[PDB]
Amino acid sequence: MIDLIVSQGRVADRAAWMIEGAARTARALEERYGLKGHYVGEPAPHADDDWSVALPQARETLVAVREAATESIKGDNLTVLVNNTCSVSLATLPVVAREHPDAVVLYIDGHGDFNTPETTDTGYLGGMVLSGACGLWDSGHGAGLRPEQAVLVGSRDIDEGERELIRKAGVRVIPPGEATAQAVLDAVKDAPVWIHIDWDVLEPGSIPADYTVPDGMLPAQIRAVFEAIPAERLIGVELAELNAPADSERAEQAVAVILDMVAPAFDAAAA
Ligand SMILES: [Mg+2]
Ligand SMILES: [Mn+2]
Ligand SMILES: [Mn+2]
Repeated sequence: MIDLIVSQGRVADRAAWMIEGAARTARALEERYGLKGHYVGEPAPHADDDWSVALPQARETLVAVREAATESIKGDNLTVLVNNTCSVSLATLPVVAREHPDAVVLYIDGHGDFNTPETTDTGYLGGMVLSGACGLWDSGHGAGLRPEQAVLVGSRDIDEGERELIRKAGVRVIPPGEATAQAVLDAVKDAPVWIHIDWDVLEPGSIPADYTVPDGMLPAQIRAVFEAIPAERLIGVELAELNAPADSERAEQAVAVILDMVAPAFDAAAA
């Protein structure tokens, strides 16, 4: 079975429509799979605040997501989190690492999200998520994910300083052109798997651009990963950072593509 948890509280959001994009994604999954999501948190406007301000503002939402994710992970369902921002995972990844200390996290993102308070150029909490879960800095929500068990998938054009933090910590990076389903399967070895996706991993627009080599990952590559992870080894999936307004045609088209990508894994868990 699938347990759907949806964040609707601000967690450092700097984009206007990621809370709405999460809501629309959750609605599409509810309709397709016959689920009702557990919605957590109260919306608030986006702002360009420092992580040191945004993080305590998000405490209530993050604690409530932690509690819901803990309950889902303790059972025997596929835990699906539809999150406004990657920063929600500061609460979920420590739970995953505690409950499944052998799990590999596939952190699928166009960015590394591996900055610390000392290295961030923008102050953005969302750029500090994977490093916080791995304990390079203290988010107040725990850590415990071993960097040797974290794999960045689809990341590219990483700042040279952040890239060396990643390398020093032992986090592997599989860029889009190397991120075939088999390359990802080979990186997880015999471990159970947690998948975290930031949609900025995807190549922008043009749908299939037949004569251009993409810089990002294509939807078919994401779908292939979901097809390749065995259902009995998939712990959970987080879907984050769809910036699409409510009631827009854009959100309708985006969620259709999302449903296509996740279907292999979600269909198997529903069955
Ligand atoms: Mg390789
Ligand atoms: Mn991200
Ligand atoms: Mn990103």
